[PDB]
Amino acid sequence: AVFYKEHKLRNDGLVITTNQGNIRLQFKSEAAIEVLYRADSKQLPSFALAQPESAIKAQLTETENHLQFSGGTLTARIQKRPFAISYYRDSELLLAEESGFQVNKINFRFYLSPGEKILGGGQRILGMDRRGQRFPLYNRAHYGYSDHSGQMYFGLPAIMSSKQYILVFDNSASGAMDIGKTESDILQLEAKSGRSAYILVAGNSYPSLIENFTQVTGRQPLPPRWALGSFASRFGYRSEAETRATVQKYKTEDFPLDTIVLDLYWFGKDIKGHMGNLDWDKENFPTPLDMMADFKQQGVKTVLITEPFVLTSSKRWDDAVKAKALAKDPQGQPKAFELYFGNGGIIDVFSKEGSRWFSSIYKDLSKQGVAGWWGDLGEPEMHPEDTQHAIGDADTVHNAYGHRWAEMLYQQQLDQFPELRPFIMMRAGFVGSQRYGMIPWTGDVSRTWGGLASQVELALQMSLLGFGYIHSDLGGFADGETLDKEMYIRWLQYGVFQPVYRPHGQDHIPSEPVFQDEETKAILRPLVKLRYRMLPYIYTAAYQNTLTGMPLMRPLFFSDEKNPALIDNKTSYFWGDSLLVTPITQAGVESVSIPAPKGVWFDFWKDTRYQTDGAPLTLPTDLHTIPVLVKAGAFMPYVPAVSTTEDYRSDSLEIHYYADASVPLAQGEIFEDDGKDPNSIKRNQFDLLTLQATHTDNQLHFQLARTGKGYRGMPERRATTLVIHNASDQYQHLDINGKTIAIAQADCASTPALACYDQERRQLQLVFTWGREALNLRLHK
Ligand SMILES: OC[C@H]1C[C@@H]2N[C@@H]2[C@@H](O)[C@@H]1O
Ligand SMILES: O=C([O-])C(=O)[O-]
Repeated sequence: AVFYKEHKLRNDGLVITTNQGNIRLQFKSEAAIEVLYRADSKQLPSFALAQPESAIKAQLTETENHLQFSGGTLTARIQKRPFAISYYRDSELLLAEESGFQVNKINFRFYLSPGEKILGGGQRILGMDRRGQRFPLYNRAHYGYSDHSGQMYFGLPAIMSSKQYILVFDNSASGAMDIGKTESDILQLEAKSGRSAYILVAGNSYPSLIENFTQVTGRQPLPPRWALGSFASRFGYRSEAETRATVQKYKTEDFPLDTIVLDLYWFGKDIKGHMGNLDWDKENFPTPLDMMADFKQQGVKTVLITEPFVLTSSKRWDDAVKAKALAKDPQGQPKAFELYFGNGGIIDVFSKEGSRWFSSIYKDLSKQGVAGWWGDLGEPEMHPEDTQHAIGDADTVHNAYGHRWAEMLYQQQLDQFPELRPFIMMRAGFVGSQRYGMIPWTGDVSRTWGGLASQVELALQMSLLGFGYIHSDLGGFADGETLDKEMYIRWLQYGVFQPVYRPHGQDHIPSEPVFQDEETKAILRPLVKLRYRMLPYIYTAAYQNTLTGMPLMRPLFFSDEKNPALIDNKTSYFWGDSLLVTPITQAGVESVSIPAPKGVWFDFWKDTRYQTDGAPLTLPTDLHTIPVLVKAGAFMPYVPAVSTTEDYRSDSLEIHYYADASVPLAQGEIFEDDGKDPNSIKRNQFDLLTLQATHTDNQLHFQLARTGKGYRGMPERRATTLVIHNASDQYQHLDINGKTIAIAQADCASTPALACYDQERRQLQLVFTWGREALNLRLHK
């Protein structure tokens, strides 16, 4: 039995007194509110909020039975007796407390509306709509998963509803979520301990909702462009020779390569007993400074794996103990416990001493030539209950360990290299870990079709709640005795159209594309080159992710917000605005049914035009591609393929525009900068190319422009080939900035024509110079 007693308005926050205690309500933006119960007491700080201290002017009004605390779009309605808070966008009911905060265990209970669909929980393989499911909030490995999981590496204490709110349980501790499983109409959140707070964020659309959420939880800083390149990875290169031979293999096989990744053999010859050395094993890596320098000469970066644990058998045990860097038992000694790798402790990233000790190690190695960082096992993979961290016990801090690990490493990399963008790849974090540049992958996936088939679900679930760069170990990671060639190819094809191109697997079967048979390479080589040719498209989606939270992969359901049933789809997704991709996730599939949104669509590979008023499209399949449709009105930008993003140039642009009269107005954007400067967006050191198409019955008009202050090495003038797909055969006239130019109707591929119509392909090609001044191209019948 809970009831209202008193309220004060302090700072700009609303403090309520019930018979149970104090509740602090602070709007963190016009559409987002932090609700802290037990506000009187001392508890862990927020982990989810980018600006935990902030609060903004809200309106407070009072009636007999209710309080009303309102920002821009979001209103908290506080019923007095019984005490229950509910949330409104306009006068639309988002979410109502049931019992709300219970208190002894932390417990929160809310009503679910009938028909409400609930995405969330981070990594699970349960179906996109998680309503009717119950699962723990306890990051934990799921080695060799395939087609089912209620508990994996990276849970999120958050949901997204079909009513277009996000709800965050801002709690770091061992806990659970029950999404109307136990009780049909109840969402319950629970933890053993930790902060008793939740955050509600509203939006008018899924994009707005995501913009609002990243506003208050954190925006991912634009990664270095090289993170969009080809990674060489396995578990693991055993030697400097083997690592050099793999970089060579990429060069001799003519596959693009930006980064080679070194797994745990860089610090010792065995899987067990060396973890915590954090230093080169010189018997097998005798000249690593030279190695890394030699790779940099070929435009190739080195990334090293690190882990939370220091083994008692490692060379750094005594020193970490001496420095007070490890977590302790309640008795005050270094806590040691038996991992797979052996007996060892865990570095306490929540302490001053642990942070400084660990940071200093990353500094030294980074100075030696390491460009980027991989942090494995941050669940933490093993985390005994009575381990003590500076700010709480293992069970209290568990779900925020990797988060703070990232924060630590990020801050360190920014301080060491303020003119570079950190690369931090990790397996486990918390809500908001994207603000530390976290790039997550979906752990030790099995080498099965089921492993592949689950990757879209996982990617979208993570993407929707802040992690644009979620990806998988391409080809699969765990077990297997012999390569499943077809599955491998399918996985590396999907790879091209997902955030991070990183094949990686246990080294009894080759993970890297350069080690595959002739047929496999002949299929993947042009697709990996394609990934580089598409860097303008991807890098611009990345820019929009830094700007607004918009994920690179978007779910089908974005296409129609009034059709909740689309939420179930996890087999087709949008890569950027323009490409609807359907990965093939079983052997020998001969055709697919694609649930294309109403409109006009083109086969990306074959240029076939399709119109649909709702009905799905059947496309055939081949082994050389996977089905990808382009939306009418798309501008697809390309540059020439390079071996490494270090050699990237946009001097030459090739842009393909998919025309259809069904789209009378279309826009595209290309975001160019130096690909490395972390301040480029803030300081406007960029070149933002825009393209606007206007398509009427008798005319097709393109307006081209550039904004921003540019950057060092930016081309003043780009040679631009614009290819118009599905172009009318009736255009008599082109003018470029008012100057008339004849359109040739033959030999388009075989003269240096400025404008040429290919009648057999229905493509009109325009070649021109795109300088800093605005440009209009007008086609007319
Ligand atoms: O470091 C060895 C191995 C085990 C952990 N699953 C991660 C994986 O990426 C890594 O390759
Ligand atoms: O306008 C068009 O595209 C046509 O008529 O071909």
